Amino acid sequence: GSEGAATMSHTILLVQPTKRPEGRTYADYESVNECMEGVCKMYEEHLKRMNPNSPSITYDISQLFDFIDDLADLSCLVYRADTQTYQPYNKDWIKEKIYVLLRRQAQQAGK
Repeated sequence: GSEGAATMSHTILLVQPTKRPEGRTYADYESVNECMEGVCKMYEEHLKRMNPNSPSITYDISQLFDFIDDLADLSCLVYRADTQTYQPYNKDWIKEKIYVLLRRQAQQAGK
């Protein structure tokens, strides 16, 4: 039961390895971190196969981005209630959030 309150934004996650339309797909999330999550996953899943025992996986956060480059171009849409609009960012912006997404994901503070 119980029901408080909490508002979030609508982020969009897409992936573009090549130029062809067949391969690129978009997703939807609530938080920015989550959005990025879909990205990191890309690697994780790709790691799983490589690391079976890997219960939680583990690798260089930079080595993960080594796969983001291979792609054609990674982008993300951030919704700013400010003007209720979506700003098309670059992969770098994602390569940054993701990293930070792993920062908090760990501990950081834990409020």
